[PDB]
Amino acid sequence: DVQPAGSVPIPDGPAQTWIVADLDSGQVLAGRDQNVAHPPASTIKVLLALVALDELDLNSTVVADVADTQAECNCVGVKPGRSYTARQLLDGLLLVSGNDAANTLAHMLGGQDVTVAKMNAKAATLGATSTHATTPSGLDGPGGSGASTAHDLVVIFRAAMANPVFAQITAEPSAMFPSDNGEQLIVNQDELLQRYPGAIGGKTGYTNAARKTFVGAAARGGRRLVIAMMYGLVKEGGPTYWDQAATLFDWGFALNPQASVGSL
Repeated sequence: DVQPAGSVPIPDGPAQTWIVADLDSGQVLAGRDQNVAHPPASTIKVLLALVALDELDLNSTVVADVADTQAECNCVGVKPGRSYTARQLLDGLLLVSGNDAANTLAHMLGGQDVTVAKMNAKAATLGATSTHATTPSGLDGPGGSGASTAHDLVVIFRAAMANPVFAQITAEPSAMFPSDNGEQLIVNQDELLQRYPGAIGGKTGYTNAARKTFVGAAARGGRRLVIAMMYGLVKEGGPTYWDQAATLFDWGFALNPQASVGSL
């Protein structure tokens, strides 16, 4: 790791790369291999959300087709021939990591290939130049597993948090999603919201190639932090990803505000 001289040693955790940064100033407080590329898994859905929020009206609708509904789970439950709003799909995308929601948003954005090109273009405008999406969902695609870095993930999340709708959604405990029998309540799978006072958003991910990933943010004592963690596996009786995230936030909030190791 790299952390400021004299600071409290950062406890070991499952994440093999990670970064702790200030959401507002862009100061980097600490990092471990924060520029090393690994597959992002579902954390890349945040990048899809940015594109969707830029281009799509929240109340515009799409009729899902069969192709939209054929990716492996997680699924929010998109059904072919049914109508959904961009907002509904974004809730599905961000609360339950719905791959069907991702593919249906990609449908609204002009298709899979076009959506991936738009995501990569968006990463470039943000200076996230170590990021390459291959699918809208973060699933392995024909182009491979894709790539991001802990640094790029917080850069992307920082941009997303600036959007008031994104900030609202990522922090919602629940949302209503269309079903046959009307509407089904879906719950936010981000347990940091429930376990860590001051958490304001987050997105988890897993694939075999990515292992566990996470990006998210919290606010305490007037400061707002953003962290990302990549390429990790939880060992029996070891810290979980939720544990290490809380440990990193706690460490960051306790840090002398003048201390830093670099900037975004």
